[PDB]
Amino acid sequence: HHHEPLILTAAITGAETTRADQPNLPITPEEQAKEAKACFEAGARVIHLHIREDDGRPSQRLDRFQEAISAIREVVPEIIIQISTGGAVGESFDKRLAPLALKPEMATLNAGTLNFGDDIFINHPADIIRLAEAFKQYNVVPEVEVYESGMVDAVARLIKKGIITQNPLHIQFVLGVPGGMSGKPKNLMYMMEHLKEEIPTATWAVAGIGRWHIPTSLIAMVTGGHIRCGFEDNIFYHKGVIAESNAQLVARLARIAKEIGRPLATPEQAREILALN
Amino acid sequence: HHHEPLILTAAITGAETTRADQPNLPITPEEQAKEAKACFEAGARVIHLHIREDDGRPSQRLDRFQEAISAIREVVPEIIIQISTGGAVGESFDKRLAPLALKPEMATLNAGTLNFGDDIFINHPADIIRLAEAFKQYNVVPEVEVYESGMVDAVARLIKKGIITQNPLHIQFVLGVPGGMSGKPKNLMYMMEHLKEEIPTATWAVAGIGRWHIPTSLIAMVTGGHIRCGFEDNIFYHKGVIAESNAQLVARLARIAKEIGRPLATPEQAREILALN
Amino acid sequence: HHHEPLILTAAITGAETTRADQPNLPITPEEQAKEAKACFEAGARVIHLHIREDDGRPSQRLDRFQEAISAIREVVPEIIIQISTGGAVGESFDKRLAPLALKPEMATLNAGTLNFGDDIFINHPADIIRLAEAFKQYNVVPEVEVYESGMVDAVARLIKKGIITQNPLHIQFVLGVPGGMSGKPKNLMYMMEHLKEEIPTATWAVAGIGRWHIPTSLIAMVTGGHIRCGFEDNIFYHKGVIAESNAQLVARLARIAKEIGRPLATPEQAREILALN
Amino acid sequence: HHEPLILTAAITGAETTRADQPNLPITPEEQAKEAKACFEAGARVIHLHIREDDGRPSQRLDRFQEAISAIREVVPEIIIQISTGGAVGESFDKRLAPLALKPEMATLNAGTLNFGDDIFINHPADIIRLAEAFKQYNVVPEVEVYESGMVDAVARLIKKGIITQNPLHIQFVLGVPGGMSGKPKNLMYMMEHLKEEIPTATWAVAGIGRWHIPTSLIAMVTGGHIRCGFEDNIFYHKGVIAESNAQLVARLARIAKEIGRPLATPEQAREILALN
Ligand SMILES: C[C@H](N)CC(=O)CC(=O)O
Ligand SMILES: C[C@H](N)CC(=O)CC(=O)O
Ligand SMILES: C[C@H](N)CC(=O)CC(=O)O
Ligand SMILES: C[C@H](N)CC(=O)CC(=O)O
Ligand SMILES: [Mg+2]
Ligand SMILES: [Zn+2]
Ligand SMILES: [Zn+2]
Ligand SMILES: [Zn+2]
Ligand SMILES: [Zn+2]
Repeated sequence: HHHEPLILTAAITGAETTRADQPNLPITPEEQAKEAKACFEAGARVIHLHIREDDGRPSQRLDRFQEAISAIREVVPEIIIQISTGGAVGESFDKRLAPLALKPEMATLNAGTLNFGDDIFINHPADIIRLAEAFKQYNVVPEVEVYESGMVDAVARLIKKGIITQNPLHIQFVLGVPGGMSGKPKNLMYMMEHLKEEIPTATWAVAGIGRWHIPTSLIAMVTGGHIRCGFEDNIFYHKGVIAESNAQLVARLARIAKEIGRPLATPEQAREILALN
Repeated sequence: HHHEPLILTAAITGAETTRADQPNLPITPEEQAKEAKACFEAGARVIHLHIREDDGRPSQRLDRFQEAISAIREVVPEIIIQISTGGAVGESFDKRLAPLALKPEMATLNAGTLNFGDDIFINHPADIIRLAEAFKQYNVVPEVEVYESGMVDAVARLIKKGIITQNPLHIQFVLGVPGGMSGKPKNLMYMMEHLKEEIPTATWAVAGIGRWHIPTSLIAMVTGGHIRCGFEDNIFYHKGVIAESNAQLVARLARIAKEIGRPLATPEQAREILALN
Repeated sequence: HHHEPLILTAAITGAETTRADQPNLPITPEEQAKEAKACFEAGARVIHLHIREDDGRPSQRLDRFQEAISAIREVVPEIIIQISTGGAVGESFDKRLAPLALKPEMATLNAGTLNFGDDIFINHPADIIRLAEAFKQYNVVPEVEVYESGMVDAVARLIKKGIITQNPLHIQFVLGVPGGMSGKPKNLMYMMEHLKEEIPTATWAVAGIGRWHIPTSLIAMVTGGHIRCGFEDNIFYHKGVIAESNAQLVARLARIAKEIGRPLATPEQAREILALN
Repeated sequence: HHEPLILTAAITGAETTRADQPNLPITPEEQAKEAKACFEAGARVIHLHIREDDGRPSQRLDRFQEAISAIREVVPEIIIQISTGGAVGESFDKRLAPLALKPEMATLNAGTLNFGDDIFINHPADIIRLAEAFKQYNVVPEVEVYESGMVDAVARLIKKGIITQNPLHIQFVLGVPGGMSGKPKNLMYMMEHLKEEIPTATWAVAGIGRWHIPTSLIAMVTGGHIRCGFEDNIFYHKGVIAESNAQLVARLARIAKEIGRPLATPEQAREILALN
C-alpha cells in the first residue's frame, strides 16, 4: 500500500566502497555528520553506520564509533543511528559484536553465511545465536539482514526457539550481492510473499545493491516496504554517472514518494514502526 | 529493464468517465486536440481515443472520429492515434468494428468477455474473429486488450489458428476493472511472466484502473513494460484529489522516468516498437 | 500441507461429455447411483451432479434431479450430493436456479462470465446476486466456481456487501476451460496464493479439465487443496486411453493420497470441512 | 508429465546414522546390494558418498574405487555419481581428489551456506578449482544449488567459461536447515528462476526430510527429475522409518506409473544428462 509512511535508510559509508570509485564517500566522523544532516533533510530517518579510520580502512574501534555517533547526533539528534554488526568481510565476530555495548537504538543482525564476491561473509549458526542473545543483554532492537530465502526460515526457527523475541521484527532484504539473491523484481516479490508466509507480523525494507537499486526501490514504494540507499550499496545515480552525495540518492526516493503520494515517515513514526520506543 | 524506451499512452476520454466526477474530461474534438498536444509535450506518444457527443454521451459516429483524429493531427502530427473498438458497454459489435474503415495506425482488439461493473462487456468468440479479419482488411495494427489470464491463452490459440498474424504482437494488460483481474503488484508480475511463457515475442503495456494506476505504473517502469494513464482509467492525481488534466498524469510518469534514467520513446521509436513504421 | 484430510469430488456426467467419446458415461439416475456407489468406495466424498434425459440431452427438470438425488442417496447415503447450477452453456438462468428449491446439501455457484469454447458462459452480475440470495433462502452451502483471477475479487466484494455470508467459504478453481485460466502449475500456485490474500479463510478445490487433470491434482495433493475428477472434466485415464469409469479416476487419486500419507476425509470430516453440518 | 523421469537414489550421505536408520548401507557390498534394489525399483542414478566400516564419512580413493566397482558389477547400467560435497568440515583437497577416478558424473556445490549447527564451505576460489578439475578429467557435473543466489553464481561461472557443460544439470537441494525450504512456492520459484537465468539447463530436486513428498510431486508434473534416499530423508511416513532406499524409489516409480510419466531407460538418462 503506497499511503503507509515510508522509512528511508542511508547506508552512507560501508566497509567496501573506496574513494577510487566514489570520491564523495564520507570517511571521518565530521564527513559522516555532514552527510547525515543532508540525508535527514532529504528524507532519511535512519543512518546505517560503518566507521573508518582517517586512512579509509574499515574500523571496529568503540571510541571511533562513539566519535561518529556523537558527531551525527550533534547535527541531527532526531535521526535513528543503526550500527552495523556486519563490518568488513573477514572481521572477527568478537569485534563485530562489541559495539552493541554502545547501546545504540538499533543494530543489524546478519542471519546467515554466504559467498560474498571473492570471499565468504561468515555468520556461524552459534555466533548468530550469541549475537541474538547480546541484542537482548544490551537491550538493542535488531534489523535482521537476509540475503537468501533460507535465511528467512532460519530467522523463523530462531523466533520459534525464543532466541529472537523482538515483535514486530524488522527484516532487511539485501539483494544484489555477488553470491546472494539478486534484486530482480521477481525476487523482491517472492521475498515479501515468503516473509509474509513465514513471519507474518514482520516489517521489511530492501537494499538493492548496484544496478538493483532502482528496481527494488520502485517495487518497495508500492508494496508498503521501506528502502535503504547509499554509497555502501550503490555509488551511481545513473549508469556510468556517479552520485555526488548520499543525499542525492535519498532525495530522488523522497521526490518519487512525493510524486505518488506516499508520505515520508516522521522521526516519531519511524521509531513507532521500528518499535524503538 | 529500466533502460529500454518507455511508451506512454494517454486514454484521455473513455466511455464511462463523466464530467460530473471529472470536470476537466475532454469531450469535444477541440478539447481532445488541446489535451493531446499537452500530453505529447508531457511525454505521451500514443492517444487511446474514444469519442463523445457534445452532451458527453459515448459515440461511434465515423464523422466524429474523423473530426477528433483531424483535430489531434493538426496540432500534434507525430502522436500515434489509437482508436478504441471497445466503445461503451452494450454497444453493437457492428458499430464498434466500423471505425476501422478510417484506417487508423492502431486500434484496440478486446480478447474476451467479462462482467464489467453491473453489466457484461461482451466479445463473442465469432465477433473476436470477425474483428481480427477487419483489422487485416484495413491494414490496422492491433493493441490486444487482456483483462484475465485466460485471455492470453485465447490470444495464443488465435495465433496458432492463423487468425492473429501480427508479429510482434502488442498486448495491453487492463487491470483493476470490477469483474477483471486487479492491478496489485502480484498480478502484474504474474501477467508479464504468463505472457512471456505463452506468447514469447509479444510486447506489453499496462493500464491500472483507479487505485491501481500508481502500483502498475511503477512496476512497469522497472520491468520494461509500457504504461497507459488517463481519465478513461483514473480521474485522481492523489487519493481524493481529482486531477487537473490528462497531461498532469502523463507529466508525473515522465518525471519518474527521468528520475530513474529510463528514456521516453521518441515518436519514431514508439512506431518501431509497436511495428507501425 | 499433505497431511490435512483430502476431499475427492466425482463430476460423473456433466453437460458436454458424450457416450460416443466415453461409452462408460452414466446418463440415467440408476447408472449415476451405481457410479456414485463405486466412486464412494474408491474414496469420493462428493458427487458433482448434472442430470440428463434418457437420450443423453442435458436436463434442468426438478423431477429428474429428485430421481437422481434419491437413487444416489438410496445406495450411498453418506456421500455429499452437490448439484450443478451451471448446467449446459446457454441454459436460462431461471431453469439453472430452480433446483435449489430441492434443498440439496450443496450446489455450485458460478462467480463470473467467460467465453467458453465457441460460446459464452453467461453469469450476469445481477443473476449471481439472485443466485447467492437463493442459496441462503434454501439453506444450501455453495461451492463457488472461479475460472479467472478477477472472479476471486468479485466474490470478495460480494462477501464485503454481505451477499455471500458463508464462512468458511469453499472455492473451486476450474482450470483448463478454452476461454478460462489454464491448469498449468504456475496458475494453480498463483490462484491458491491469490485466494489466501483476498479471502484468507476460504477452503479450495481444483478441477483440471482434460490434459490439466494430473498437474492440478498432484499440486493440490501437497498444498492442502481438495480435488475434483470425472468424465464431466476429463474422459481419459492416460493420454489417448479412455477411462473405464469415474471410480477408476477417483481410485487413482485415493491410491496416490495413500502413497504419500495424506488421509482421505471421512464423510463426517468432509461435512465438517465444507461446513455442511 | 510425459517426458522421461530420472530417479536418483542418494543412498548413504555423510550425516545419516545407523542408529536413526538401521538400513543405512555403509560398506561397498551393502551399497551395491542397495543400488541393485534401487535400479530394479526405477532408479537410474546413484548419488554416492562412502563411509569407513565404523560409519565415519570417507574420502579414501581406494574406498571410492571399491564402492564404484561393487555397484558397477551388480548393476552396470546405473549411473554412478560421486559426491564432491562429502562431510561438512572435510578439507577441499580431499573433496576434489576422487575426480581423478574419472566417474561418469559428480556433484559440484555452487555456494556456501549454514548447514544445521555448522557451515558447509565452498569458497569461491575452491568452486573455480573444482570446476576446472571437472573439465580436465572430462567429468560431467551435477551442480548443487541450495538458494536463489547460487543460480546467479552458476550463471556467472558459465559467462566466465569456468563451467562449459551444455546442457547443464542443476539439482535444487531444498529443506536443508540454513538453505531454501522445499515448500511448493519455492520449487515453483526455483524452476522459473533457473529458466530465466540458465534457459537450457535441466533440473532435479532433492527434498530433505518433510519436503521429500511436496518436492517430488511438483517435479513429477513440471518435467523435473527427482532425488530420494537415506542421505536426505530416512522416513517413509511421518514418524515411520523407511525400510530401504529402494522402498523410497519404488513409491516414486509407482506414482509415475499411476500418472503415466515414463521412467527414463538407462540410455535416455545418459542422453538427458549428456553423459554420452
Ligand atoms: C559484508 C558486509 N560488509 C556486511 C554488511 O555491511 C552488513 C551489515 O552492515 O550488517
Ligand atoms: C468496455 C470498455 N469501455 C471498452 C474499452 O474502453 C476498451 C477499449 O477501448 O478497447
Ligand atoms: C457451463 C458449464 N458446463 C456448467 C458447469 O458444469 C459448471 C457447474 O457445474 O456449475
Ligand atoms: C554437506 C553435505 N553432506 C554435502 C553433500 O552431500 C553435497 C554433495 O553430495 O555434493
Ligand atoms: Mg461532424
Ligand atoms: Zn552494512
Ligand atoms: Zn478504451
Ligand atoms: Zn458442472
Ligand atoms: Zn551428497
